[PDB]
Amino acid sequence: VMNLKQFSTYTQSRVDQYLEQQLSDYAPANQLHNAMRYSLFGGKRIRPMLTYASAQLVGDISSLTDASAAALESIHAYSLIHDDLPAMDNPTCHIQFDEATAILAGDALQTFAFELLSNPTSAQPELAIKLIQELVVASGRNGMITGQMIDLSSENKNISLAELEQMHVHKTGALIKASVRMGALSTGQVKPEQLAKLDAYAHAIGLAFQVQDDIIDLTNKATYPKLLGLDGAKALVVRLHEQAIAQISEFGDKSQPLTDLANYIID
Amino acid sequence: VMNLKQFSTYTQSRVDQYLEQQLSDYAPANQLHNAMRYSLFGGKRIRPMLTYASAQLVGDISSLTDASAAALESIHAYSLIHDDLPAMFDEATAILAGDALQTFAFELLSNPTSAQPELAIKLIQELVVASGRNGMITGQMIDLSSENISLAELEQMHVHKTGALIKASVRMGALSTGQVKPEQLAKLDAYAHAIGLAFQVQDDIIDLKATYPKLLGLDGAKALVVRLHEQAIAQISEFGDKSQPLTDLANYIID
Ligand SMILES: [Cl-]
Repeated sequence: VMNLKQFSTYTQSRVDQYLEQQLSDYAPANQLHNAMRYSLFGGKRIRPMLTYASAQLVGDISSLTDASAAALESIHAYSLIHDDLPAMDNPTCHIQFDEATAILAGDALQTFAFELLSNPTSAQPELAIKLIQELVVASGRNGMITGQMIDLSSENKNISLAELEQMHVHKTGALIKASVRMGALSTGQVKPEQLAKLDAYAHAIGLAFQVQDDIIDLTNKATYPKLLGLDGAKALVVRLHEQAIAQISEFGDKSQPLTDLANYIID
Repeated sequence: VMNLKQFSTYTQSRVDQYLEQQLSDYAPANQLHNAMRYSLFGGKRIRPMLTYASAQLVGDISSLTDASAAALESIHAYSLIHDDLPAMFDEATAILAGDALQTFAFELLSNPTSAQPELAIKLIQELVVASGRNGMITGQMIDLSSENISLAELEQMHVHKTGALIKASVRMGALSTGQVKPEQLAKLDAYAHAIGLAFQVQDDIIDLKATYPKLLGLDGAKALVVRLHEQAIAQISEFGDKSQPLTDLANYIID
């Protein structure tokens, strides 16, 4: 089994080459592709890493694992471009190009995610449809976008711990969960019990990194240290970390990447 | 048997009720859903109409025809929101609503049906090719990187920006029946190509920088439109009365 250094190198190289190959040349789209590529290519590929790690846990990395990892990275990349837009937050894609270009590159990166998952080379349509459903629920009104919406609508108010958790679970939690769920599903071998453990793993890790982030900033608006005290936020990170690892303990050596990734993502 | 007014009323109420029902309630998304619904509802619903009409040409309207018509309308609706942005509620909401309407189009197509998943994947592929880097978005990008171009360049822009979704509508409609044959798709492609071009020529004529009337004269351009409309009809007339909706739609898209 790969240690974290090797596993991150392997999966980053793997998803990067695959994205490059699938983003096929198309002359009318030259300008569009330039902007798309500028955004897809830095970043640490956390979501691809989780996807490949989960596939490895329960079976073997497959063509649909590549499609999932790449689709998830495309969704993530699109969300970052649209998030840097002046109307939201604020060299970014709209700085290097313009705002109009960044908007279209984001839109196209979303469509590319679905292109990745519906490639004709796949002969597993029922599984592809399932992965598409997974991505839809994580990325749209049931997930990521609703989280961004909540974040925007909450910027003047001070929200409760429950509201803060709800916001993060949608805004960043859902795609993290889609990563482990889709990875495992893409093997064609995952059992419902394994998927439930991965759910809980992902939930814990997703929240823990947001809590840890607020703790890091500490060294107006709602944060975990303000809601729980610095001590309470630190304890929560430790508890979530322990919970995440406990969910995958019974898998043995195959769980090492997910264990290593827990520490890395959290910090 | 149905006339256009009737077909329009039938399809618009049908796609609107399907959209409303499929956009299921979800409390955390309340604000987002408000924005989406505000965008999803006026409009002529040309793409749904083409989808249902194309399904009727070759077979029976099915639940996948509904998903298709609704998915196409959500793509079109998101594209209008993003098109209206200053760079081209409030601005941040509009961006998110557009993004969510795109995801909702894929929700619609991937929702459980009785149909084979192979067909659902095909429909998704058609929507992808029409909407993304291979179609609509590249059309919009070309339009941006253009503010003096030739007819050929203008044509290319329109074929992507507008033509691709029109073609997707007729292709997805027929495919969604589960009964389309390849030669029928080739005919629908030719129909879409003809009406799409006729629309652009007519769009140059109305208005009276490369244009069709500059090339051919006003009479020459008018003649070409009548010709393209006839070509579009010629692709579908062999289906008899089943071709009525697409026939009426051709008369109507060309104004
Ligand atoms: Cl299905």
